[PDB]
Amino acid sequence: NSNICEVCNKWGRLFCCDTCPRSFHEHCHIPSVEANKNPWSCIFCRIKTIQERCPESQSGHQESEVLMRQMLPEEQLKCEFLLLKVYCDSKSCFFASEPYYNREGSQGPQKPMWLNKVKTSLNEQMYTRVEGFVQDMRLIFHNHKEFYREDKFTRLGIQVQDIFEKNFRNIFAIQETS
Ligand SMILES: [Zn+2]
Ligand SMILES: [Zn+2]
Ligand SMILES: [Zn+2]
Repeated sequence: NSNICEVCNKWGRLFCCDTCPRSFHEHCHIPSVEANKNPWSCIFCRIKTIQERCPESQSGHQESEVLMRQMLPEEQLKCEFLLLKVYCDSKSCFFASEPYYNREGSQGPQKPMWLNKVKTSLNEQMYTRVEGFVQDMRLIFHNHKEFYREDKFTRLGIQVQDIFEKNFRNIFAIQETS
C-alpha cells in the first residue's frame, strides 16, 4: 500500500485498501473509513466495480437526465466520489470550512455553502436527487466569484470548479461535446 493519504498527500494514521494500493485518513475517505469490514475496498475500487458490472454505464449521457436521477445507492456513491475528487485538490482548502464575508465593496452571498456542509448533507442523506448535490457544489464556486469580484483571488473558484466539472463529466459519463 501507499504510505501517504490519497486525498491530502500526508502520512499519519492510514487505512489501507485491500483491493488496490491506496491509503486514507479516516475522515479523508468518503464515506469515513468503515469500522470493520475485512477485506475493505475504497471508493475508487467500488466505483470501478460498478463500471465492470455494467459496461454500458460508460456510454454517453445527457446532463439533464443525470441531474434528475434519484439518489439510490449507486448515485449516492458516485456523488461521494465526485466530492472526494474535489478534496483531492489542495486548493479545496479554501472551500472546505464555513466562510465569512467582510470585504469593502462586497456583500456576502444569500446562501453560503462549503465542502464540509455538502459532506454532512451526503452523510445525512439530505439529497433526494443528483441535482441537489450538484447545485450545492456549483453554488460554492458561484458565491466565491460574485464576492471576490475583480480580485485575482476569484481565480481559485474557477480552478476548483474546473476540477469539479471534469470529474462530474467523467464519473457520470456525460456525452462528450465540442
Ligand atoms: Zn488525508
Ligand atoms: Zn481501493
Ligand atoms: Zn449490465
